[PDB]
Amino acid sequence: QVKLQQSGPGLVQPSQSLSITCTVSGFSLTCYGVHWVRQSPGKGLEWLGVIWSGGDTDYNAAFISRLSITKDNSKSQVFFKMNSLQPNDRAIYYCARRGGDFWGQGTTVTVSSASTTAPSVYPLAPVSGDQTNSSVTLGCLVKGYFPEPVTLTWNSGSLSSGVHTFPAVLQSDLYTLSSSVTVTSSPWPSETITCNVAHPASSTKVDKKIEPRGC
Amino acid sequence: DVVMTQTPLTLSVTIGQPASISCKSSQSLLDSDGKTYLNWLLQRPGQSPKRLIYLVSKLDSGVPDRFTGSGSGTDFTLKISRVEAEDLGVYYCWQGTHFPRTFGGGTKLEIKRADAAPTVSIFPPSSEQLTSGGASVVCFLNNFYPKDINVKWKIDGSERQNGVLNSWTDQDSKDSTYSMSSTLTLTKDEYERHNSYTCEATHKTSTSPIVKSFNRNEC
Repeated sequence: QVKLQQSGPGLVQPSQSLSITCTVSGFSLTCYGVHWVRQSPGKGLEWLGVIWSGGDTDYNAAFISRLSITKDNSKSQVFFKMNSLQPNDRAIYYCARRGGDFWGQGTTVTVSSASTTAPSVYPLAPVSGDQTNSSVTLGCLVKGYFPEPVTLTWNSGSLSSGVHTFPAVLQSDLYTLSSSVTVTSSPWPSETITCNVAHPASSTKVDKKIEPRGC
Repeated sequence: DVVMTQTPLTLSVTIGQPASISCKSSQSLLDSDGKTYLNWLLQRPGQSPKRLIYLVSKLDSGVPDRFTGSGSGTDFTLKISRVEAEDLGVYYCWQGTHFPRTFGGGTKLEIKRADAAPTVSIFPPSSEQLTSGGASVVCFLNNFYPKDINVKWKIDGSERQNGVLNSWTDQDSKDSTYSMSSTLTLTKDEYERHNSYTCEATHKTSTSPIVKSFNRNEC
């Protein structure tokens, strides 16, 4: 295998430091440099720095003053740590192999002095189903949460096709995410559809099985 | 620094039709060691970037051979012979000869397919949510092609334009269409204080809007 799995805080308060640990696997840190680039929402891939196999680093002038990339050859881990984080340093941070391009899952950083609110997962079921044996569409709603990173799925990945997860929208400083699923008419009553959600920040794992209703 | 400029900013193209994207640097990318360091990446929605080409023309493993890398010095060009539904995403170009290891700004690739009307679905506030201070009526207008659409709510005929939050999906790697969801949200009482809730989407496929609604008096 070959993959750079990363870990770090999704929320940070202004000025507070940020530290992300990239745990590479599948190759050697004594043979490959690890790049740290981030992605400001809308903006794009900005390069922040690198630590070469010889432990020697090269930084982006714009960040040098507050960046500290270190690593542990044997532990197979690079260490990114930036200081004095301001609200505009909110982005998705990456860890990408120097050579054979392998990137990391990404680690999103929100920089605000605000709550970590746990989401409310409410199912969405069709009041009256479609008699025509074509399709039936269910949904899931995730309101009231803060650090944007939140995962959602249907029947725990088993239900993949027909899934549409819409990016969360922010109103009065809170996020609301929503996902849909469109099984055939036959599936919903027989097959058990469930929307599994989880806001990594408050450690909230939830399961909402879409059930029939009537008004 | 090395200013990388990708010219086509956005680019719509029919599946099967050729697509070239150009990347130009403000400095030659040929290094003293004799090599030119330029690699083309691809970042599909959601996922992480993937490098498709490296060393201007070499292809990465698994990277389909429909991609052609070419260029020299400051002028490089990417070329997809026939674009497929899975080519969607933004393409970037980076240089590894000079140190700030700069990146091109990106080139959005939008796949042109025929028009498609939304498959609108309406959802009433689930009792569990009702037990709280509010109620949210959600409308799913999905699978329409041209991204542009507009949903207008109505409560007992009187259109609602406040307390609504829309959200688009961004082109689907399969079926290449778009999607959106609109959620009108009221106060629990202000909700059951009415009867019919209307979600209606005006798309280019028709001259009259697509209307989906429900009545609290009947399922």
